[PDB]
Amino acid sequence: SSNTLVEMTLGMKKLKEEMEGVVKELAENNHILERFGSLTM
Amino acid sequence: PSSNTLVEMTLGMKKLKEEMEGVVKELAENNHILERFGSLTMD
Amino acid sequence: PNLDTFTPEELLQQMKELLTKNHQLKEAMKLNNQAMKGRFEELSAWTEKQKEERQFFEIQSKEAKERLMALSH
Amino acid sequence: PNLDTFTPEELLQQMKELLTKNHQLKEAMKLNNQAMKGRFEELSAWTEKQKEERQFFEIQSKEAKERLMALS
Repeated sequence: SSNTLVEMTLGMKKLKEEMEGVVKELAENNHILERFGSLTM
Repeated sequence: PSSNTLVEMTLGMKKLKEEMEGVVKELAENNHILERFGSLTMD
Repeated sequence: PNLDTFTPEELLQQMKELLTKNHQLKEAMKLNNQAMKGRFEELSAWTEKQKEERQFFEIQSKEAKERLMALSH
Repeated sequence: PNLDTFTPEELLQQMKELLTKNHQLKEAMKLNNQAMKGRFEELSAWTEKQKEERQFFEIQSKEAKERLMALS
């Protein structure tokens, strides 16, 4: 099923990558939140 | 594309869509609080 | 077929993985937001304490100076 | 049943929307991270400023007190 499976495959790969980037930003965000707790010490 | 596959594909897609709706919800809450940080020093 | 195109079973597979991850992200974000709240309350309390403590020494200083003026003249 | 199943075309369309939504989500978190760093540096600076002003007042208070008792 070229152009359709091909397309779905492309789209599923972009989604995966993109969500990897979100996890990245959350990680950073959690790190900053950690330091915040250290501010109040 | 077969029936079984599309059904499971459709079920997954709807779930991802729904799960994402809740994720943006959380994002919105996060934003709300972030805005409030800006006012901690201000009196 | 093409190595670089998913078979239907591979498609379904990718979907299941994405479900897992997305679900993980949701719970992670929920935990992140609870953390935000907690930090907010912590900083709120802490800044307030900083203000009070300054206020105290500021007033103490003011009164000490008033007394210095009144009792020298 | 038949209505409640997506077509390949429709599935693809959801993929596009979902990607877009995830992209917006990622970018919005990038900005949040930047803003938080800002908030953090602002709060660090602020508290340092409060501390300084505090121990300034504390010094001024003690100096007003000993100088008062300095006479006579």
